[PDB]
Amino acid sequence: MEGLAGYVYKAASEGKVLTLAALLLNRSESDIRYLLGYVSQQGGQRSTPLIIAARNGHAKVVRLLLEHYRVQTQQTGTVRFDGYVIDGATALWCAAGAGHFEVVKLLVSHGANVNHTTVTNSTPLRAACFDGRLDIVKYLVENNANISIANKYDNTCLMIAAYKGHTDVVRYLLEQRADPNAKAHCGATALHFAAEAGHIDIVKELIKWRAAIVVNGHGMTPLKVAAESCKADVVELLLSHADCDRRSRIEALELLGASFANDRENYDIIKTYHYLYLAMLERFQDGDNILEKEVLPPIHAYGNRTECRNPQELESIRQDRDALHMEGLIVRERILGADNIDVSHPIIYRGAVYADNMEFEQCIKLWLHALHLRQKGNRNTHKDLLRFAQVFSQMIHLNETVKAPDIECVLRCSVLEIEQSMNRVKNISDADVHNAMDNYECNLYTFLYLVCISTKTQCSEEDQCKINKQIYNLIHLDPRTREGFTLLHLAVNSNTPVDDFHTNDVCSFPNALVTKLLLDCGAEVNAVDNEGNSALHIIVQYNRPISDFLTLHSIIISLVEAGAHTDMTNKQNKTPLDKSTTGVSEILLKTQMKMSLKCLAARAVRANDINYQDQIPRTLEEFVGFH
Amino acid sequence: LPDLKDAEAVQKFFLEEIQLGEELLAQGEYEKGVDHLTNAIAVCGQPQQLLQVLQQTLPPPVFQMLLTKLPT
Amino acid sequence: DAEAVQKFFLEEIQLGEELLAQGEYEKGVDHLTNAIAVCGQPQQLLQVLQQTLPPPVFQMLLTKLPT
Amino acid sequence: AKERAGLSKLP
Repeated sequence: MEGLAGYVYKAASEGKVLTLAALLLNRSESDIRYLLGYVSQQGGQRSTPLIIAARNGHAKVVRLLLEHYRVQTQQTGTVRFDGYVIDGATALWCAAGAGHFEVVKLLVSHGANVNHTTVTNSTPLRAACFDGRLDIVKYLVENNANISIANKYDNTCLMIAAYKGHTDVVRYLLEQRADPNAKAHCGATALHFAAEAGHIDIVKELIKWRAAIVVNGHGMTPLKVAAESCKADVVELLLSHADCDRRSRIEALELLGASFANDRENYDIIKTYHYLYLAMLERFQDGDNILEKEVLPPIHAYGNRTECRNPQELESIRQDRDALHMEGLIVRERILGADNIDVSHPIIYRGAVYADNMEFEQCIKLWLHALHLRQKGNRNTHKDLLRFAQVFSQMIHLNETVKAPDIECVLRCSVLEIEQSMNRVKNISDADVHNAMDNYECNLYTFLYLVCISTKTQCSEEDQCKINKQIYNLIHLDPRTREGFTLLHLAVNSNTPVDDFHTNDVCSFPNALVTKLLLDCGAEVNAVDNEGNSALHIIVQYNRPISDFLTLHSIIISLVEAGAHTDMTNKQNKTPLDKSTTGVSEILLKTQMKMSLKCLAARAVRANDINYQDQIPRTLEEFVGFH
Repeated sequence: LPDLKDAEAVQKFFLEEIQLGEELLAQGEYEKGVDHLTNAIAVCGQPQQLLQVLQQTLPPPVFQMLLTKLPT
Repeated sequence: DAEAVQKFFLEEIQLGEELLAQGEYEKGVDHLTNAIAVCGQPQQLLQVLQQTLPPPVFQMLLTKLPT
Repeated sequence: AKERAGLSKLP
């Protein structure tokens, strides 16, 4: 039965008809429907022979499945295989997303569901808009499914089509008088979503069709977004639309120059200077009734520049590339504000350019400001912490001295980000917990990298004190990995991943100095993992004992000097002396083992099942439970 | 033809006989495809129900061409 | 392996076209993504790929071409 | 590789 279901599912997936026709031959409708009801997961995605036939494109197979066989359009399947694989798929939806117009019109004439909503309540109409197939949309509109079925983010089919370049589909959809003011809660008014890829004729049509320009959820006009994304022609159209509002025009030109200053894809510095020249000229055009820049303080990251409130001083910085980049970033910060999402990335790119040009102090300042601005908005900043790890490791490799205040500030930012990361992990139970856990583990890894950088550097008394304060704050918070590792456990192992860039130059694990600093900082030395092992258990299991033996001779002498019961005997009844797997490690442990209490005097009475359940003191309960 | 077996070639060897025709349907030698198809229908256990099935699996020139060779 | 790839590239050239012909447009391109950019003449394959594949299929392979 | 090249698209 199940094998026959796989056979008919593969036959429908392939496209043959007589194969599953003979497989269903001489059978009643019960097992025939069961074979057609094979909704089981294939490739990790739920799929059905009718669904996979609609996903195939063979109108013949589905025309047999609806006419000569009894299958229903109410079914579960994929709607978008790349990155979405969302369930609750109608066969008509699968055909519309795949783009087979013949299958779409055949299912419509059959009477398939045209107003179906999935868990993300997405219509086949917006799938047809996503595919850009005009005739499918025309057939669906003529059959009058809907026009205003939006996603859970209130994402209209019009906005989905405007995000792509399907100008014909957009113009046909607005020909049905679907309003462009379908304001999503994210902030898209169908022209924000047009103004990323620069679909010039889509914006042309929307402006022709009374798009009714309005701010987004971030407080940015679509003209501002178009200037932010370095798309000049849509900036031209949005400027030539409705009210000019000269202040908005000037800030739009300034934003266009700013974004052209520090964007990786579009980097035309002369274009930046000329656009800022237009901005300054229209600023100082009329003479009197002049507009003026507000006096924002000189932000310490971008040097200490104070913008250009005069065309003359803008002319002065014509050839200065560094000054032009800084001016662009400063005016970008002024206009876009500090809370907006798109201000962080150009600062990171300029910092990357300076870092690859070995101007390490300036890029540290720029990236530190970027991290501050990202944590003010409370975003996903694990990549930026990793970037600090990379640049600090390269700084150590090129033996340039590392500023202790900067590493202190990035350390406290990392600590706060780990705090809110585990808060999000607790809050997000199982909806999106996997990547949150992965990023939390990567955050711990970056924390170890930064601690290693701090150890490799020379700092003053108060800076070392601040580093110790931050590290002690994290330890008292006690982060724990997915594998149950405590932070010290992560410091003592040998399989901790190290990033492919310059971290491999200096972030060698296990490290003696990192473990010593954590242990002196007040780390829980007797901490246990989910597997039951401890720090001594992991460190004796090192596969490279004499490669860096001195480091071992530190870490082993460190743990014995601070707690770390040498005969802990992990949950699978293995003392770390037994888990030594190396003569050097067991010799060092034997030189550091001590004649002791009912640990060696209780190994026998725990190997033999002696009842300790309230027959021994409460702390001695855990004492036996270890030993 | 597999001597009109009671239950062995009615479903096992029967499937390949269309499959040879279905390939030759995809090849383009429909006359060779009809030959492998018309032996399957003869050895099919219940081929009279497949008259409506087989009348639309074909290009329009083969709609009557297989029908003429169907008794063969 | 790379010399065997020159014959293994021909395998997706044979096998992957049915995957597009059957209807697995994404999987056929995904099957052909492992194939392309190992042959000696990617441009000679590209000038016919503009018209061997359906026009929606080829541009989707263009997205998968540098991947 | 370069840190600028490794800056990710983030678009």
